[PDB]
Amino acid sequence: KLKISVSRLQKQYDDIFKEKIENKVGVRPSVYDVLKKNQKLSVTSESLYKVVEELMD
Amino acid sequence: GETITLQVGQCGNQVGLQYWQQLATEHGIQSDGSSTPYPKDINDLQLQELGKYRNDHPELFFTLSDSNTYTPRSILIDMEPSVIAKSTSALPMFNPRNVHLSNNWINGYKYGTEEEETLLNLIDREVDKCDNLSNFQLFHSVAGGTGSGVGSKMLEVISDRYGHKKLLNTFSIFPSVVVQPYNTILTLKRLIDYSDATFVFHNDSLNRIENIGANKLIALVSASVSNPLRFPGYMYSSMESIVSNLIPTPDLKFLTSSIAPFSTQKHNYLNEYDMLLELSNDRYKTNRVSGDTSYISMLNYLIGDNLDQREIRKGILKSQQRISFVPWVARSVLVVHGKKSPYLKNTNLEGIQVTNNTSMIDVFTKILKQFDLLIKENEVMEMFNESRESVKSIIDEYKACKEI
Amino acid sequence: GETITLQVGQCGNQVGLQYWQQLATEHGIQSDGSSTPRNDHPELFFTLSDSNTYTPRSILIDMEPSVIAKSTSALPMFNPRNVHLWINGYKYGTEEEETLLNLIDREVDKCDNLSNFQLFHSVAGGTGSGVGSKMLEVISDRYGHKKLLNTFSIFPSVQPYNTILTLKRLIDYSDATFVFHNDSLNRIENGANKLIALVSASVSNPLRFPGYMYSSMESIVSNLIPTPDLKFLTSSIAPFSTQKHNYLNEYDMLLELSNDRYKTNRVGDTSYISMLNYLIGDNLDQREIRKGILKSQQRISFVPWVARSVLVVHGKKSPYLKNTNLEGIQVTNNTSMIDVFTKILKQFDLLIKRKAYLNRYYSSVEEENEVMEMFNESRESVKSIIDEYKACKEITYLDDD
Amino acid sequence: LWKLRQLNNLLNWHFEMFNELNHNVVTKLSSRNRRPLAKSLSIITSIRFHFTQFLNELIAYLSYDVIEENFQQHIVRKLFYNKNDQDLLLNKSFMNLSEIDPNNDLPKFNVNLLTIDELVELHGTYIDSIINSSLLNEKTNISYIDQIFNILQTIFN
Repeated sequence: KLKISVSRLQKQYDDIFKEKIENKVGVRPSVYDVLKKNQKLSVTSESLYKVVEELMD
Repeated sequence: GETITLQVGQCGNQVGLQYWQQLATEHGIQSDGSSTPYPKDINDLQLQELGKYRNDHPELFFTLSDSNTYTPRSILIDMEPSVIAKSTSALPMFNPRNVHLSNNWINGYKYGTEEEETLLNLIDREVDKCDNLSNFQLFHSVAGGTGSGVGSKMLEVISDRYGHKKLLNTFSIFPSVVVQPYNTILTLKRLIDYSDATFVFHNDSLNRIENIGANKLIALVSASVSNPLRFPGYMYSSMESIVSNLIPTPDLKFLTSSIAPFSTQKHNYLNEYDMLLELSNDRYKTNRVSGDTSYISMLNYLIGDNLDQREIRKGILKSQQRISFVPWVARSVLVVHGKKSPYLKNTNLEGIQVTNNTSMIDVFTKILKQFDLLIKENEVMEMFNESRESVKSIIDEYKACKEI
Repeated sequence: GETITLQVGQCGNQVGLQYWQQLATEHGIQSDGSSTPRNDHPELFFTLSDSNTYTPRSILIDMEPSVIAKSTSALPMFNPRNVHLWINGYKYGTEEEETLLNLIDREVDKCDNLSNFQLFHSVAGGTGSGVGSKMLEVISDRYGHKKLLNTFSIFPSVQPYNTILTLKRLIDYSDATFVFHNDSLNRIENGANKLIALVSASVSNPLRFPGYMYSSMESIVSNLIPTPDLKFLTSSIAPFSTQKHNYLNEYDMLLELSNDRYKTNRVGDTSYISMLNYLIGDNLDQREIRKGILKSQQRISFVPWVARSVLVVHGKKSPYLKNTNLEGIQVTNNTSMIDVFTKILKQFDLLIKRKAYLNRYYSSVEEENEVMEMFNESRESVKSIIDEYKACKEITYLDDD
Repeated sequence: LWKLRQLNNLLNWHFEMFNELNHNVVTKLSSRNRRPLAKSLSIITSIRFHFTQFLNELIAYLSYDVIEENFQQHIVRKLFYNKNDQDLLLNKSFMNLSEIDPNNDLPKFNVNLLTIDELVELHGTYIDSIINSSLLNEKTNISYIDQIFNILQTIFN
């Protein structure tokens, strides 16, 4: 977890998922277009095996 | 600044005619000198419901008369009038006043010496029309007769009449007969002495590219070198700035050019990233280059509308590793984001690469070996010896370039 | 990742033409490379220009221009720049090594992230088989082993010498080699390239039409090649589709896909080393597939040391194919390879004891010694693979006794 | 930017003057001391070439990754391309809404309708992005700008 830069994963994920091509004014955006840019992938301190134990490096 | 073009010899005239027709097509100047109204800019977006104004610099090469007629800054020097007649008929815009009409190199050199005053008057007349002159461009063949001697004498005359205060390029064409090696070495001696930056073009390699005429490729490369000057951008926009970026020392002045052929075929390059990688290929260079080559300087030209910056950045990063740089030169690859002429309907990209590599060792070695084989008043033999020693003076220098 | 297709020889070119026609039909790409009105990913097999044109990644290699001319004229969207024109053929391939190496490096540079090399060629192709055998060597040498190779080699129905010489390099350098026999293909039909094209097109279906799983060729192949020695695959195709009396359920597809008559190579009793079944339909009933998987596991004879797992991929049908009924492809790794390899070795020995046509290859004393040592090495390698496939069958395979 | 281009052009003048001096003096000098002077001149010109390459790379980066990207991202893409938002997502035509107002006489203008404060904020953000870029920010406990200026002083010397 700590031996790698966290901020790099965000960028390397956005190049894959939330890439974009813009559309002219008045052209309706797709709902997928709106929700693509909302998503954020981040590293959290709560590991899977620890977070799932609550709701039972 | 302003650029004056000089064409010497039959090959030089043949190349220059297409070079000037290319420039006239890009700038929308018709063959009669009449100008075309400038189309509206493409990236200058405007609100929408749902004549002399320009943003290029054509006058850097053409003299704009008071009657809105353009005229090239060219000087045609040769002896056979058939090629000049064909060139003038194809392009009536050429000024008749600028034409000068008259095998052994010595005979041509002596003819240039005897009639030097008239040619010098013509050069001065052309310069007087130029304010803040920048450089001279020469189109001539190293071997072939009239071009060699006349171009060499004009080289010396221009170099010493203006005190070398303006740089002087040279779009020399190398030959692909008993007299040819002598002419090649004799002209190359003055190329070493006077020229500031030489674009070496080899006819055999030009034929190799073509079969995949030969003068059209030279015209395209020459007319694409000066793209930043005629369509100014952030960088360069000056002929001295482009040359200074590829010539580390006065001796290492010989440049070579690579050309991307597929500017029109419908299987053209997908994007800028692909073309950046394809330009480094050795099969499309205009000079035969082996695998032991090393590059002293890099310069890539890109010509298109709204180039993708991501592709260019990634292409530069990938191409930097592939290229074998000389040990004492920092790894540096530069890309010129040229602007396509709005008059051209073709939307495909074009890209020309200009390089200063160490492949000149083999080319001048071949020339030297042929000269040595052929050698086997007395003044001329002394000049031959001097040319041999001058050529060796850069043979060994390009070899030493390998070493820190 | 992207894939590069290599077509060698006349048979390879014809099969490749059928394959690319099938692929373009599936992705709606027109003959000129223009799109037709995305969730699918043709980029893995086609290069997309910024003028909206799709061109295949394949490279055409042939000794004569007639086949290449037919292939290019039939499909105008081929890039002409990629067109290039036994021992004699292999020595000829040595001469053209530089041009071919640069030609392949162009395609590798053009793609973003290369995954694998596909090769369409015929083992019994004579000179073209020689140039393809050299192609495998040069590719494996230059690109190392990080990128794997898949060869859809067509087996034969003087030929024994050629088959042995090609099979030596096929064993040495290929990473996953399909086996197709013209005998079983024409038996199934009771033209033939349309079966090979269909199988090859379906094998990569999970890549071009992504789903929940099997998104990469590594996952597809690794399930079938436990050991690099056992690299030959047997493919089975269900022919009864698009008729009125089609298979009524995917469960019957799973049960009847295992019939020995549908296999694309001559088979008696066989032991399966690995399995993977393709089911390709708009909608698939899960419970039928569960029942079919259970029955298939209880019916099929696996080798003792294999995990004994049957994998069923839920392929998605192309939108450009209108509401067609279910179809399916089965790819297996059997021990039946010993029979065909033994047949080839028997023919080779029969024709090697008799110096029938070796004069066309033995030119001098040094040539005699060269061909003898080459033939001996090829024969020994084939025997080695036969012995390995035979030792896989027994139960003491993992024992050091 | 004016300082950077001033140095870029000064190097060109340096190149021209030294190249002309090479033809006018060094090549015509006595052969005894020509070699040491030729070597020194070549060293000087190679140093100039290194400096020119560095300056050109810096200018290329700024021009085609800071100014051009920011312009295309903050001005062109704000004005002409759709500023897609969560309220533009809703397709109100699920309501009948047969009527249209105020009238068909009111144009649709190919550009986002921006308020006065919106125009001020748009141009302010466009300028701020360039001036406060990663390289040009004030953030060895020294900023990138100071190091660049130190190199520029080296070239001046």
